[PDB]
Amino acid sequence: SPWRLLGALCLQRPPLVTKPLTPLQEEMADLLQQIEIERSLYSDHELRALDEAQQLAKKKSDLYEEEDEQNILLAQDLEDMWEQKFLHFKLGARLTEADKKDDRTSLHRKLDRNLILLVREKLGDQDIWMLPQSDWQPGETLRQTAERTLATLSENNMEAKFLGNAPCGHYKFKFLGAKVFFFKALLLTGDFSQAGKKGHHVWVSKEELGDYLKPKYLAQVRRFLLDL
Amino acid sequence: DCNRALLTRLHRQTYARLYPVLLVKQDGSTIHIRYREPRRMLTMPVDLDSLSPEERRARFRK
Amino acid sequence: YRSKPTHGIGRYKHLVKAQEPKKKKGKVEVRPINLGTDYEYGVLNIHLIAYDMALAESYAQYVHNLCNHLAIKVEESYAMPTKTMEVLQLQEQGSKMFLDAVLTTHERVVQISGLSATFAEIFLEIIHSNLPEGVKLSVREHTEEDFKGRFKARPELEELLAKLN
Amino acid sequence: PKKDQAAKDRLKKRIRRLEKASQELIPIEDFITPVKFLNKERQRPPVELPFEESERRALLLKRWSLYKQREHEMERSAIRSLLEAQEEALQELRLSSPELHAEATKRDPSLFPFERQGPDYTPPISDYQPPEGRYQDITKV
Amino acid sequence: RRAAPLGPMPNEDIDVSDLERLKKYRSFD
Repeated sequence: SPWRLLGALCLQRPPLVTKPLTPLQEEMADLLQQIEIERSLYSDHELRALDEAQQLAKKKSDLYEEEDEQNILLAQDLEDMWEQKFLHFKLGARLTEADKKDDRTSLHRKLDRNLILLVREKLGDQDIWMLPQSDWQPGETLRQTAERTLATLSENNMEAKFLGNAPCGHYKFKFLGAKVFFFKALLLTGDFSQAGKKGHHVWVSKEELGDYLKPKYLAQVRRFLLDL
Repeated sequence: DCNRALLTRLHRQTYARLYPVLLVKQDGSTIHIRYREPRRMLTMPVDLDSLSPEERRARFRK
Repeated sequence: YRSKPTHGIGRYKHLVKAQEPKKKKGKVEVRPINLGTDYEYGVLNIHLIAYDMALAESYAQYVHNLCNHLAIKVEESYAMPTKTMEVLQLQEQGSKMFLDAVLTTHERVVQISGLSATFAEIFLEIIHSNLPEGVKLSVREHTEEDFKGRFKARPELEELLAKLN
Repeated sequence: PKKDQAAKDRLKKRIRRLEKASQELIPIEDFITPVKFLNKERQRPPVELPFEESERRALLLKRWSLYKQREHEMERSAIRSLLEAQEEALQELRLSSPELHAEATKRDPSLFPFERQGPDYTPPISDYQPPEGRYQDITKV
Repeated sequence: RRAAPLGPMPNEDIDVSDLERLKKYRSFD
């Protein structure tokens, strides 16, 4: 019985921004902040603020110079200047996909979730939206084959961190049989050159992944893919 | 799943009051830090990452 | 009695092996058992570095509980000495440096005993998926430098070595 | 030369004596409370938690406990699914070829210096320029 | 002189080797 062997790579991009909080989690965080403030003893800023507030009231009846330079340097004017600087400084836009709503192929598509790469290939007998697979002679290792595939097929300088040498998933189909071994890899930094190429490469999350992948062999990738 | 171990407080008895300051490093990204002196924002500077030639170039540009 | 059939019914010292009445000596001798297939390597240090002490402690507790749940032999769960960096920002118009703030970074290290390749992959996936914000994660082998990092310097020993050389 | 040799011998003896000493760790400042916190405790006023706040806090605690239990259950189900997929893949590898199974059951040397950082609250801003500033360490020895 | 026990011993079920992987109870209750 002839056997065909293929590796395959599942590249996960780390989420850049933290996910938003459930309202239950927001309530819990507010409760934790309140109880932490209650159990706290005192802060230097608050102690100085209350001391200055009492000292001003005492001086309004006893005109005597207790502190000259440090009157508004604690809170008051200083707090207002802090707030002014915070308002003047502007942070980055966390929604870099809602403004676009067009490109599903951008590496900067989603920042809260993890994305995987899907490549479109139309073979002579099959038109498959296929995960990036490989081919190797029996003299090669699966992990080295995956490294060679990510170095060659991706056509870019990309740093992939492999989690473990052991395979992550195995899937077989018999016509003579064939086997595909999916290994998970993590993206560290990729400089994808020629982003306008005709090679349909799409960064895709779990839901759109289930939407795209039709066949049953590729429909079980979510079995070992983290749902997050 | 990044919000798993985020909702916690100081489990100690004696401690000063901390505030959720926004710290921005030399990358353009910000994080939340429990820190006294409730300044609304803190910035990480840099004057040692590069060598003498790049330091002189930066000084000339500034 | 020795001749009675019920001999050794009170035998209990074989059920517990914790009989080390030593002051503080540590073993620190588990070499990585790498046999090709059952790659049961040595002790591993998981370092969590964070400016937020509460967040660092929370994630250390979470990873320790996860290790306990996953039947992982946790050798230790300790804290490295804190590092307090001082921010000296250049004032406007240049030629000045003023104190901005102080940041105290804290490191919590979990020392685990043994692990396999597949379970290590799964554990790393879980850890990096559940990583909080602004926390640096490191996974290293327990070396002499890591063991001595907690200990303080030896100025007298260094001076004696310098005099010898 | 006799005096020099005696000095070297005494240096070696001092080396032995100092190596026979203890290797106590550095005290951790987090676990020890500084003296500056002893004066601010008496000035802290009580909070007088009311009945409605206590009841809503109890409700929130119960909801949080249930949510944490469900989150732990779903995470354990997910790791169980991942482990069963891993063991199925390993068994298929063992059935197919033993050499690849043996080559994969070992850990690569590249995983020893595993470094990793978590997410951030704000995505990085392109062409961001920190103005200036120098770092120094004030950590005590 | 040794004699054979007249039945199963109480603590002969648990394995002596590898005590660290065997779960213990930490409660006097």
